[PDB]
Amino acid sequence: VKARQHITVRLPKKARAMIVGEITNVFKDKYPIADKLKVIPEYDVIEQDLCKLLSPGFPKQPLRVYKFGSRITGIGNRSSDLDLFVDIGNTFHTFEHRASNATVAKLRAMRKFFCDSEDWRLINFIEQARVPIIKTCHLPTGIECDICLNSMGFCNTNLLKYIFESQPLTQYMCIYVKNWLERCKLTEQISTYSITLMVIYFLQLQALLPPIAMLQIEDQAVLVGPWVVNFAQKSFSELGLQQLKATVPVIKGFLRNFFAYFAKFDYEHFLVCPYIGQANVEIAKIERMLHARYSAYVSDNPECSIQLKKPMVVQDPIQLNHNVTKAVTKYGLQTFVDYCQQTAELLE
Repeated sequence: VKARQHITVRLPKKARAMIVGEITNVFKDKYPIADKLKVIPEYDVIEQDLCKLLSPGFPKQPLRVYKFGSRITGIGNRSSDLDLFVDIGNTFHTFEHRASNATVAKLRAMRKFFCDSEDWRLINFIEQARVPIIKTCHLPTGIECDICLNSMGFCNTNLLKYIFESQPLTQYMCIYVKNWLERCKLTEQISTYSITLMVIYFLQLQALLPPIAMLQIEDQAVLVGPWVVNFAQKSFSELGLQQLKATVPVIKGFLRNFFAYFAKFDYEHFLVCPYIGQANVEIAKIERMLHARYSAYVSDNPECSIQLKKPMVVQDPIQLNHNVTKAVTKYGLQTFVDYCQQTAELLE
């Protein structure tokens, strides 16, 4: 792409076949699967085996495991990983900008337990990452597990569940766009979670979802460091938000405008902002628009402000200092815009 920037990157054929093909597969086959995978017996086995394995290593330390990720929110497939947050020592409400020594120390002790155990196969141990994780395979079930010591993923999974349950069209669209991302081979640049926040933002602009900020009007906040992770589970009827019945004409119509919107989106001056949920949130004005806990945190820690000087800015609505698409390149962004344009055309 870097060469021949004047040429629209051709939509990969695998993606073209799916877009031009009936959109009914999501409505009829992939959705029932995603809904079933929110809960299955295998999840209980994994948690119980994880506790049995880790409780001896930290014997009098309190320990709780949390499920989260695509499987739990209802947009997963049978090959999806299972994300797990292991909380040792009631560290749920502690935010670490960078993984502390204790966090890396815990993860190394856990690395050893997985290697020694016959029920687990250690896959990847990553310690030089914003969120260090352990990747293992639970051999009894075959499910690959992503284990972290950070609660933020669990908190936004709870938010997504409320969004999907309140407005199922959101869930249908995320499944479609998740599959679109894989067939476009863009998963390394743009995560499933990033595209979920983009769908939520787009629906907010269609007055079908509330701004996350409007769900956090302090009456009392629950905090992970400086971040407000709880939200008011307001009925949509109270906010005048219509709950649409997801049908194939609906979904296709909103998907067309979704791809159209982000094909013409001005990524140089604006950011995807589900926190504010308003149109045309300027990169220049966003930091003034955040809540007081953010302003206090960056004032004390300026190096922890959101990374706005990147080609693509998608702000996490809870961890307000995190740009989920900070690693996207100019050519990764162009590729995504080109695919969006060609995808919008194929939906009429």
